[PDB]
Amino acid sequence: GAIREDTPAGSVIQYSDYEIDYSSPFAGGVAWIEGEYLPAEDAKISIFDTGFGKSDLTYTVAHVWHGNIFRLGDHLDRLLDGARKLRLDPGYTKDELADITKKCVMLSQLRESFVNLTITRGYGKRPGERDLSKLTNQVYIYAIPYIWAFPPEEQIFGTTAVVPRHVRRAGRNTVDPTIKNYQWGDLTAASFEAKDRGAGTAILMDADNCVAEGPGFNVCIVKDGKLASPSRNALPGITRKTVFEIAGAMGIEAALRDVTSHELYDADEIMAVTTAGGVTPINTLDGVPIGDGEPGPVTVAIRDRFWALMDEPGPLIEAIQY
Amino acid sequence: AIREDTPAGSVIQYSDYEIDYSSPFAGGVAWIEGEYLPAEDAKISIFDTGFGKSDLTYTVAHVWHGNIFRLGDHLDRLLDGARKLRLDPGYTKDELADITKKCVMLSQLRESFVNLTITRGYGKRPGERDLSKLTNQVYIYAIPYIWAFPPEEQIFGTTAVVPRHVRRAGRNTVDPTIKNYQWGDLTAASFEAKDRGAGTAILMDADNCVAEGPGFNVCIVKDGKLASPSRNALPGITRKTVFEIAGAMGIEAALRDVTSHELYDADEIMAVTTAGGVTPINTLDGVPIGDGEPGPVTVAIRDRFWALMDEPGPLIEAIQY
Amino acid sequence: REDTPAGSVIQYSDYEIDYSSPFAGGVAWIEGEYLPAEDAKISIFDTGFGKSDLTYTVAHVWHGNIFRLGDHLDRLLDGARKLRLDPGYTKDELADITKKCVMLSQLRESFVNLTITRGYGKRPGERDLSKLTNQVYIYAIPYIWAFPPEEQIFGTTAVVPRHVRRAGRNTVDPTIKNYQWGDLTAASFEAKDRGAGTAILMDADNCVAEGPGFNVCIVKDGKLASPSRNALPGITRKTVFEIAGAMGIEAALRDVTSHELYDADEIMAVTTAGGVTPINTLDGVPIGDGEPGPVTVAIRDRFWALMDEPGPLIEAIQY
Amino acid sequence: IREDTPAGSVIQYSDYEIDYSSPFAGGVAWIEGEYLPAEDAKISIFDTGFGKSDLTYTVAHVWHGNIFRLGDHLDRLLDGARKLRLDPGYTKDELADITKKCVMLSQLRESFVNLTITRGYGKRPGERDLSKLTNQVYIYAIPYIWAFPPEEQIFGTTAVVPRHVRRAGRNTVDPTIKNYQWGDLTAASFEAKDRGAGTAILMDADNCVAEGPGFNVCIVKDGKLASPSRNALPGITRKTVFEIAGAMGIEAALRDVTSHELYDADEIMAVTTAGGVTPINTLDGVPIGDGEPGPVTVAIRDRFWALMDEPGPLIEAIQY
Ligand SMILES: O=C(CO)[C@@H](O)[C@H](O)[C@H](O)CO
Ligand SMILES: O=C(CO)[C@@H](O)[C@H](O)[C@H](O)CO
Ligand SMILES: O=C(CO)[C@@H](O)[C@H](O)[C@H](O)CO
Ligand SMILES: O=C(CO)[C@@H](O)[C@H](O)[C@H](O)CO
Repeated sequence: GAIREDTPAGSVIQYSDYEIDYSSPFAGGVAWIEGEYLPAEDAKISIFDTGFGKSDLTYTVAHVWHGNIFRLGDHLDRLLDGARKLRLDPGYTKDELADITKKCVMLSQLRESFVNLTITRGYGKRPGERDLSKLTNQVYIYAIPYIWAFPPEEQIFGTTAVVPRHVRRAGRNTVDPTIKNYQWGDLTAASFEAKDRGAGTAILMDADNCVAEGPGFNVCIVKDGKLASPSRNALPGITRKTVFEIAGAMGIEAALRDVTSHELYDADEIMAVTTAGGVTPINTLDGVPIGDGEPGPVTVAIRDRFWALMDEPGPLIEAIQY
Repeated sequence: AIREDTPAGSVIQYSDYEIDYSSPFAGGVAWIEGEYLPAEDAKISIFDTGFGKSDLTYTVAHVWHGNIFRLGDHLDRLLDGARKLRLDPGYTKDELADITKKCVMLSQLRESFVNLTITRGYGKRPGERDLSKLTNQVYIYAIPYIWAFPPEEQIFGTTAVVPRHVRRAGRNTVDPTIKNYQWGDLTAASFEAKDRGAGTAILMDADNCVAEGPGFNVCIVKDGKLASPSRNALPGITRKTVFEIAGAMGIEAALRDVTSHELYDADEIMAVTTAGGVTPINTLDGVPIGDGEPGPVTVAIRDRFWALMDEPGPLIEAIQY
Repeated sequence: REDTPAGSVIQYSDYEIDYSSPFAGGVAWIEGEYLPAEDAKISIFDTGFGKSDLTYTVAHVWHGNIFRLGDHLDRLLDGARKLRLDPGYTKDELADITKKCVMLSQLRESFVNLTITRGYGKRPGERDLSKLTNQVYIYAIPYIWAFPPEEQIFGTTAVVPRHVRRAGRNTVDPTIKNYQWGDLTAASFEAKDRGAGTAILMDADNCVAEGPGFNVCIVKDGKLASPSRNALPGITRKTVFEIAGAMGIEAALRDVTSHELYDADEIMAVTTAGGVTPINTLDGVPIGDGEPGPVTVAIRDRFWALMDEPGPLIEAIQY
Repeated sequence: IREDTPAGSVIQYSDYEIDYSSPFAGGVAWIEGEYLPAEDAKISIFDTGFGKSDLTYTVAHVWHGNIFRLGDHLDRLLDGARKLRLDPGYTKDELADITKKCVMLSQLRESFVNLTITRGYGKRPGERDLSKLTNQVYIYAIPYIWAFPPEEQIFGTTAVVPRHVRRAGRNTVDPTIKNYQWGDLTAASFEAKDRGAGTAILMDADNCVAEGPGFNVCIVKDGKLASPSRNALPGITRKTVFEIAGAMGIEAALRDVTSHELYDADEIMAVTTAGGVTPINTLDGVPIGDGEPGPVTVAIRDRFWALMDEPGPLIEAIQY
């Protein structure tokens, strides 16, 4: 399996130059399942894990770029906070999960990597146990080659979006988007609608015609040199957190607030932000260019800064010891 | 256990039989990636997007006294939803039926919970995102009978609350009209019902119409007529059976919007699901429905439902063990 | 009167009004008195104003015939019951006063409004509902078109709002006819801004609700459907379903999803104020061939014929 | 006119005599450019402010002869009118002059004051073109209206969350622009009355607190104040409450308040022009804290009433 793919020449996005030693069976991808390190290709879970049958779980995703894992501490904090709200117990400390995660990456030998930690309600002594008190919660962790929500070419030159005609985001009182979850029924439906409409992605609205988020990303808009991102029906994203910190360092006002359907359509810039590929300019909405139809200046400034962070020793990154 | 206690003399009784545990299939079978496995060995790829995106549909049938109930109706529903999700099981209705009946026959269970699941599946590499590159998977299993409500509550009734904090996901979000594993709202509602000391929750939709419950449809009776939600609810096969029973009894039955006012004013409320049948709901938010005991229409339909499992006819098929 | 298309099924009556009557052209009945429409005034302290605490119905008169007045009175009084309003008159008394307004107006084509408000007490600013006297206001004025005659015959255009949805049955309930048009007014402004004839609003689950002053019906594969939930139970819709049945056309009150609206073979607006309006395009996309559909035309032409045919649906005003 | 208030409480009507030889005594409306006695105030049945409730308004109170925050009221009224494409055809200063004259002619020292801007009517009844409708301004000053009785202001009221009704969302009948469209509020009030409660607190579509029938809701938890930011009127009483909270060193946030946070609150209060700050002792029959007015609610309520007598920029004495 490829550990690299093309990125625009000279751009802020470049994979590491290195060779993996495939004499190790862990080379290229690792999972940690029921306390054992496995080749990613061998990684299997009980079909009776209620994380399958009820999607009764939470998770987080972190990236590794140039051998640096990005904000793992913040990822573990959000994961464990969510698990606590779901009455889940990983049975491992934050530092224990940090060491297991870093070991997955190290065994993979991947310098660019998509890293998942999942906590499930789990399974009991026999299949089809339904008393939560009898289910042993499971931790599953994996590190695999880098995943792009949008290809490198779109990270640099922009993607396109539609607002679905047929779908809205599940609200915080249904399948709660503020706890990261695998329940993508609405997100999958929106993505199918964007693909059918020839667009790169979908931006979903909440029940009150406020911007929610997209399938695997938060949305930020810029209007009159100010940045806004949805406060209610949206994951509290760590990329969004990073974007707000960059904006403050640049003297750009950044508010978490309701962004109405009016404000989305009237935006000077629209961007997608996510762990899986960073900051994506959205050049077009429902076939209408935003600004001049190319990546906006705040979006370009913040994106370029984001990728620079992956090479600057400091609290946001930790070097994997390969 | 292949059995649990049921109220003595009640319409609910497990079969009296011995399983041969020399078979590694005894008590539980799964069919995964084209192979029959002991249930305890049944594992799937972590990279199946049926896990990472819950991108799948399923159905559940029951086996009672060695008889599988409305399997053809379950496969029709399963395959119709799969077509709506752009999934392809890569097996015919008849092929899935044979594989399903073989899982039960190998389990040796006369009372069984039978699941068929169709997932978007996995590509050649973990982290394939391109749907055209994902090979859809079928997983089938037959395990001991599962009760959405204990047998004691099937006969004596359960208690319900309407969540203060949760609503059922709408058909335009995580669509409840296609059976799915995305129980975020249903799990939250169950925890609230448990926190309040109730047997279960009845969730409303965005317009304060009844949706359904965690693993069941709701039916009400008012002035001798039955009604069940049409919009934000699974089209249940137990509900289908209940409407047929009602028809045969001369009782009008409508699939329609049931408002919050109508739920609270109901003469009777009942839960209906594959996993345990027809459950009387005695109280709603601590207020007795009728006299706070199983209603007369509910009892008549529940008892008729169980009688169907022993009557030769087109709704049942005997597993040939 | 105003222009209608030459030779079409819509034609005003040929007659002259005697303007020696101060009632000629418009009559209201307010606080037990018939008045010229030009003089019809209500107390500002009617809570029908300050809380929009009221229901109403609208009937039309065409060629001197009032259409389904009994059904209109039934619907008005049923909603007034749900609102705990009491008009303090019987159905037959209201029917007599209604026909008298039309007669005094001399209008052969007329828009007829019956409103029941929560009313006012002895003191402005009375808030105790038990101390408010409910009020009945009735008027008959020249015919009002939700769509012009030209659009009745040749069709209009619609958009689905980007920014607005219909209030649900559990908020400001559309199943009880009301003056609370905040959403409908926002949707109409959005359609105007977007160069469209009108708006079709969605409910919270992306099911068709209705439009600003009309129900929506679709045709798909020769079958008619109209929303069952977040929509007024229209008397034009009731008529359309009776016409469809008599034509051998299957007609269902059910949820119509956003998918089914956009995929429809035909779309129509139905309302008392102008009848059955073909909708040629939705968000700029032609419905069928972008001209009034065959079911829509058959039902619209039948609807206008019902106005002139003696029977239970019509009663001739005695002028 | 006055009614009983609790003896020695922070709420007391003025002691004074109206001269009823003026026909304006006790109540005045300003309709179609004419000052009228309230009893004679009538509007065209064809104003689309009636038939479409196509209007906005605001309500100010007069207490001890002082009108409270009229400029804020006028700013909020006119901002909402611009959003509705309404034009009063009067300046903020002209509307202020007309408002204060209604109060002066009424002789009321305690008054409920309404300013309404409607889409209006055309030359013909039933005119269908908005561009041909002349927008109307209607203003009145009448005796003080209480959302909750003085006894409840001092000793607290009770509330329920409706089983059957929710607040209309900002994308339907928008609660962020003051309106007469009370269909949900009226239904909620009927359900509270059926359940024997003082009032209803409505939720939005996501089970966040919206507001009540004529008031904003504020909660206190762990000594901090919160009030809904989305589906709720931007109240001037709420604005005052937040200024009073800041002055007292009490953290106050406009934010989503979940249904969890409402039921878990240490204090709940109703805030509105028509009676001020009302303690809510009980929710769905369960005591909030000890089932008596909470300490933050009492300190803010008493401060709010003291404001009506302190010379300062929030009040203007009516020159009778
Ligand atoms: O592209 C995606 C979806 O795959 C990213 O948003 C990321 O993967 C998410 O964290 C989990 O899938
Ligand atoms: O997981 C379950 C069992 O709890 C459900 O999928 C199943 O449908 C059952 O019919 C209701 O419990
Ligand atoms: O039938 C009606 C009654 O309201 C509406 O269609 C009418 O057109 C509206 O009152 C004016 O637009
Ligand atoms: O300001 C208010 C809110 O109280 C008034 O709009 C209302 O008419 C009356 O108080 C409600 O009963």
